[PDB]
Amino acid sequence: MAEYKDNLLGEANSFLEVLEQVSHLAPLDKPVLIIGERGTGKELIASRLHYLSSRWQGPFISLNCAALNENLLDSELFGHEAGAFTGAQKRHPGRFERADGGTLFLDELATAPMMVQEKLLRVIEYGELERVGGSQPLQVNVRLVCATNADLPAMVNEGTFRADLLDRLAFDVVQLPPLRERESDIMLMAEYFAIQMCREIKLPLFPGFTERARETLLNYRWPGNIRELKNVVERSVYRHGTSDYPLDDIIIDPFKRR
DNA sequence: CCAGGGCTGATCGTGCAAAAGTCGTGCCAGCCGTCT
Ligand SMILES: Nc1ncnc2c1ncn2[C@@H]1O[C@H](COP(=O)(O)OP(=O)(O)O)[C@@H](O)[C@H]1O
Repeated sequence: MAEYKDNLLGEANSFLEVLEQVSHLAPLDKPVLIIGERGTGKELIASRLHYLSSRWQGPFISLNCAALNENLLDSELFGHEAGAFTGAQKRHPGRFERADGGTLFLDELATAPMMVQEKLLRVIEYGELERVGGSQPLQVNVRLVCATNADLPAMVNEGTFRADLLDRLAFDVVQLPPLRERESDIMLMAEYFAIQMCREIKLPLFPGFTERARETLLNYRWPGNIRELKNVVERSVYRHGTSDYPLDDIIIDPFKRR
């Protein structure tokens, strides 16, 4: 029941809500999903579901479902008790076996390949996985949480991603709102970042913010968000490179040439 | 004076696979027994 807390940083009255919705499902062991756009602050949330569960005792391995080897998929996922180096006592590890009693994080689910998608399937609800070799398969108790920024329904129409896997996985999908829509925690997010930032670049103390600064930073549709705010602020700050006069200028894109 | 961290050394490991070798049986050439 212990709470990690970390950096909730939400003053949205909709991030509050976001925290509230996930909290109810934290105890739950059902498959879940997390959906975010290019700038959504979702990695913390996957941890905030498992951080808040009874099985908070469990290990929280989270694989990157996009980078696995096509060829080693069978081995990587399951693993083979015989290990290596002959009569060696060292046993093979495994993917799904190394997450019993703890939440498993799957990322880039939409991007995950057809071989991976078919391979998932059949292990999601059955609970039995058999390592290459042998005649015995052992049930694992593993909690599926999936984070994706891509739109699943469109993928289903295309046929690129199997429809059944998506349907079976996550009864409830958490909704994350874009930053242009928070619109409120920027005064707060922006300072927090900048405050960190001052010690990473080794300044003492923030100068302060011009009103204009805040006219620009409110006023913009912020394409691929949050992370975006950090970048707009972190650069702009190191840019300025001092602590006499307050911060006066922020650049949205360091592309434009001048 | 007692507990925590580092580091060295002590310990466990008789097989998998690649190429050379043998195996059995067939194909064909050359000698020899016998009838016409
Ligand atoms: N509520 C928050 N509190 C603190 N930091 C946040 C929050 N939301 C976003 N961030 C910052 O923005 C980044 C979000 O990246 P991430 O969630 O990994 O993107 P994605 O979910 O698209 O992979 C993090 O590195 C984090 O520092």
